Amino acid sequence: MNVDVKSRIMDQYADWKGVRYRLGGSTKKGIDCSGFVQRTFREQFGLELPRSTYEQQEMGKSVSRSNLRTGDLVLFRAGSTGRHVGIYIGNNQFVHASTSSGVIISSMNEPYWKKRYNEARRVLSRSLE
Repeated sequence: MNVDVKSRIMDQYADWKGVRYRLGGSTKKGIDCSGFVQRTFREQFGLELPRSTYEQQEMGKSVSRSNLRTGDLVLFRAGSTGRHVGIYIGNNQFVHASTSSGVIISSMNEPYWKKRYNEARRVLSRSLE
């Protein structure tokens, strides 16, 4: 019955399943990558996330394939926004807002995202008091 990270991420996603991609104007009529990750953490985990990816990436320190965290923020090389971000849920799969299809769960095994994956950054503090 523990407050599981992936559980809460999917729990939040259950509300935004099918929403289209819109930069900045975060709502059920459209939401972007930074908008979606913002929403997820702000109302589920209660984390203070900003509005743009360039700000998001500086909220957490970077890691490699070995140090990936559940709920980690993975940055992708996307010319449309410069920096795209997705919520790493496990192995290579992550939930985010895709430009066309909308908010979905993609995989780093897919050639497009495999070359897109630049680095990962944990905005969640693993240590607690």
